[PDB]
Amino acid sequence: TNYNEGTAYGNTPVILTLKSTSKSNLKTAVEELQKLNASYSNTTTLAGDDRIQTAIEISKEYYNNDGEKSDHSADVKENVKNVVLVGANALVDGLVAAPLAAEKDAPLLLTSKDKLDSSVKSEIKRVLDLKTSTEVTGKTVYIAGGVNSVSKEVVTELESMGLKVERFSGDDRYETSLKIADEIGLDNDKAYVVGGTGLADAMSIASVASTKLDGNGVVDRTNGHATPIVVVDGKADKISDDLDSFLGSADVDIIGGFASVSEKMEEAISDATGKGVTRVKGDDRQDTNSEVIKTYYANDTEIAKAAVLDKDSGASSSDAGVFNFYVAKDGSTKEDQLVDALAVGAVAGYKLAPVVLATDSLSSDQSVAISKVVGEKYSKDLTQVGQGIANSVINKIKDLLDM
Amino acid sequence: AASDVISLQDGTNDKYTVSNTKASDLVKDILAAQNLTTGAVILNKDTKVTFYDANEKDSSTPTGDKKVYSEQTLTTANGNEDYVKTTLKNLDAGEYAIIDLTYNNAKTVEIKVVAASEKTVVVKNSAKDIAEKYVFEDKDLENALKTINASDFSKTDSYYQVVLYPKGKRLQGF
Repeated sequence: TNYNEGTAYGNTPVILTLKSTSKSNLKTAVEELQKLNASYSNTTTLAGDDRIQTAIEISKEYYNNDGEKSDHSADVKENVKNVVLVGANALVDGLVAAPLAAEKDAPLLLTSKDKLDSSVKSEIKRVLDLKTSTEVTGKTVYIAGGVNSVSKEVVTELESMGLKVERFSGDDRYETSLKIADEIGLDNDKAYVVGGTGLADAMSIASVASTKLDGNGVVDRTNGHATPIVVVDGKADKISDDLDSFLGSADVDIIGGFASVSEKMEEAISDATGKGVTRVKGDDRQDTNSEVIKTYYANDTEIAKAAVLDKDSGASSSDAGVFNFYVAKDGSTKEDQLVDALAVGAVAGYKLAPVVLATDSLSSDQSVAISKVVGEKYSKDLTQVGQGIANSVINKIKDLLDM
Repeated sequence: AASDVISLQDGTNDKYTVSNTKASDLVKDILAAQNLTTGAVILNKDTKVTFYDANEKDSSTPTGDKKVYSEQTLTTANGNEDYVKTTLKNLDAGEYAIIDLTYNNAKTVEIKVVAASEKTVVVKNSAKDIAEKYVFEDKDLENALKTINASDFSKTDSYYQVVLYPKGKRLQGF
């Protein structure tokens, strides 16, 4: 008759006694048990058999599922009225659509070129709460891309659902990005610039761009506004009149190295604006990714101050830190693998979370960057987006996150 | 033996859990300890056994769960040795009991009888199968580490040991 040493739970199935000769072996067993026990509330994986399904999984997770909470710990939107749609094989068209999805309070979904997928058509019906009993009114689908990315047939089918459709597209990467940016607007007097080949650079900054700031730069996910991203040629000397008239006199941060955006283009934007342009650069995808994290998610930034207030409302500015994290592929082997980070961007803006780009390995800059921005007191969260990220990477990020 | 119930108040701890599979001896020991005629410390003859069901709630009760069956004062005089023994042994999932002990020392101890088996794992990767099947509260696992990470922490019969109580079983297959 063992008189065990504590009060148990009404539904305790077993009274476990963990024993060992070595205090170390017992220490690690219970430590690993604590981590593996919390992994079910710490880690999430939003992935599917392909890009189209993965984006649906993100829409199912954060839009019209469980409702909105004041801690910003649940949904980005519960009463969804808009959807952003992108071509699954047209990443370059929808590259800067994440801040649009943010401003429109919309999930970002992916479709095939020629004909809308039944999977996606069902999702749109779900997230928008479309039923044959009520008139479909006030519901809009913004297509980011041209007719070669998302066909005309997709639109006519979307219209047979009673949905309003708005296309944003131009003759190339750069005109399309400008059309999307023009929808978002410069309510924060700022814009982020990336190069036509800096696909991994736009995916790193999407998080920051989709963060809704107020007039003083505080984080207001209720009455705030996101910041647009514009794509530029790079390796070029002038900006077009459209970009000039758009930018006006707004602050600009160029994300990426000089192979993505030349010094010539930097000075061109500087002259048209009449202001100094900031540059967050690196030598590779992961180096620019780390620099973005270190810069925009540092302790003294407003994102860090707001992110801790979501963990504990009575927390000081000295408690500032990053607590939610996303991880997706970097597209070194295949560049279209970046499309898994496009769908999450707006969500990372709401959740105040950076997106770490790594498939096979986590760089040393990324490791140091995460350790420098991660929070200290409260719990951490990591969501993996897509299939194919190495366990090396996940365990490394978990170690850095105290997980 | 009655020694086992008297030992419960020898330290500052006063919260324990016994498996319902030991209900016969448990009751034996409690009655034996309250029938002690000569020990320095004797259990009073006021041992109270309250029963609860965890799956239905009542915030007015001390545990927060709705009481079930009848509240018993277990003594040899009251002749309720067989009701309590058989009720404890035939507890169904989610039903439990709180046995409140008072001593001539004016000390109190609480024993909780849960419908749980006792299992001992000897260690690692061992934790994987434990966490796949069962769900724990972190504060419990933390406190476990807080005792393992103390200077006072000693070996039990050539073995370091900690006792963990899962909240329930985890959903598998997902």
